[PDB]
Amino acid sequence: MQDAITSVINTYDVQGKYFDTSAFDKLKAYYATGELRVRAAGTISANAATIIKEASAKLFSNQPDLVRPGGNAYTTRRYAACVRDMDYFLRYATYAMLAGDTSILDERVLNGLKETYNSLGVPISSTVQGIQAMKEVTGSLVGSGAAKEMGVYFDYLSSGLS
Amino acid sequence: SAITKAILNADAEARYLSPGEIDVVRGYLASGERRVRVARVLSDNALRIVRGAGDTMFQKRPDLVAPGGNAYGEVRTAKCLRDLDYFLRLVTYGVLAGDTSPIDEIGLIGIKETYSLLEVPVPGVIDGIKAAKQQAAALLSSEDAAEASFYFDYVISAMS
Amino acid sequence: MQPIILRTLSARRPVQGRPNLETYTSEVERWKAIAQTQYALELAKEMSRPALRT
Ligand SMILES: CCC1=C(C)/C(=C/C2=NC(=C\c3[nH]c(/C=C4\NC(=O)[C@H](C)[C@H]4CC)c(C)c3CCC(=O)O)/C(CCC(=O)O)=C2C)NC1=O
Ligand SMILES: CCC1=C(C)/C(=C/C2=NC(=C\c3[nH]c(/C=C4\NC(=O)[C@H](C)[C@H]4CC)c(C)c3CCC(=O)O)/C(CCC(=O)O)=C2C)NC1=O
Repeated sequence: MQDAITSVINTYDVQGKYFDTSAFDKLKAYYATGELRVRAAGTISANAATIIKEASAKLFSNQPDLVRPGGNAYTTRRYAACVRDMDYFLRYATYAMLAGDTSILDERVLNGLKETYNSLGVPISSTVQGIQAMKEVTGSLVGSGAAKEMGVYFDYLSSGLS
Repeated sequence: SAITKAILNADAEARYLSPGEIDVVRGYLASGERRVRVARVLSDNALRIVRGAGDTMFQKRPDLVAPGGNAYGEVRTAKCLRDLDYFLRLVTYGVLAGDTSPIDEIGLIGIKETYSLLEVPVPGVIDGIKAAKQQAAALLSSEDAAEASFYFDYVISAMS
Repeated sequence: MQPIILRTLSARRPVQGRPNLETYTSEVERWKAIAQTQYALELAKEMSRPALRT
């Protein structure tokens, strides 16, 4: 995967150039945001279970037919698969927020996920709604600046599945 | 410990410590003074932290010590407060080592099935641990409180 | 009590309502477009890099 630093290194290495002023500006920007990212990642890891509980509660309240008979999240096994999926989405969004880069979502999450969901009969719009619910809860817990940071990766996941 | 993790990573690849790993070890050895300060403050104040956390836990959840509660009676309340003291000691160990390896080895691995077979309410334990976190933050400075709260929150999240 | 003291003087502002801001909104949208161009240029620079040279 790539972080902001590795993205800059990749650009300058493929171009064959040493770091210029603009590269140093980009690296300063990532270093400046590093403290905020570490704080937000710690807050999320401290609160991951609660975020999943609130997000799945809001998703299954908005769409009660998911966890009733006939719904894709009706059985203990399919409910468990659902909340596990939400947990992985949260963890990888937290990773991508630390890295300052959405590449890990491309390498570890999105590729082939739409097909798997279509093949299993998982509702994809409902999954996007669950990801949005996690976004709302996480933004509540992390604060305004960290919320604006995490929203980028949540929306990346949402648009990738949409 | 942090040094243990760096060395295990270097040994997994059959190589010497890398500049990043040497930097990690140097950062831990620099933070040692602050770590010893936080651990000392939590160690000398264990009695009051556990007493206050137990008081506020039992006030938040009186049914735990009510008849038919998991901690009803003198022996079971004693074991409950002993568990809270255990977790405070583990938080001090984690603060000293710089990772959660002592916490995981001594107290966390196997706690979930232990409390499941004992039918101990994990939310009650988490209430006591959060209470201990606030008691500790009261005795610590803001940065010391944050450092302690890292390992407190690790314990809570492992319970939950 | 016989000094003339004035209590309820009318205000400077007129009684009318708020004038509409459509022209101001248009100019603000122009500023937004200008600001979006300067970030879209960087991301476009990213789009035109080769495919598999990481
Ligand atoms: C067939 C497999 C299957 C099961 C079993 C199942 C149960 C289930 N119970 C739920 C809520 C609940 N379930 C309970 C039941 C508990 N409360 C008390 O503590 C009792 C000890 C205990 C019942 C004997 C309660 C109180 C709620 C409401 C919780 C809430 O409001 O969020 C929910 C969340 C959404 C909903 O209301 O339907 C599910 C999915 N779903 C399934 O697909
Ligand atoms: C140093 C690592 C370590 C830990 C962490 C540990 C926890 C632990 N607590 C136990 C009992 C217990 N633990 C509790 C604590 C509960 N009471 C309330 O409900 C609260 C929710 C909660 C505490 C906040 C209680 C009441 C018992 C007695 C339960 C019984 O015997 O039925 C037991 C079973 C053996 C015994 O009776 O001593 C273990 C293993 N033991 C260890 O060696």
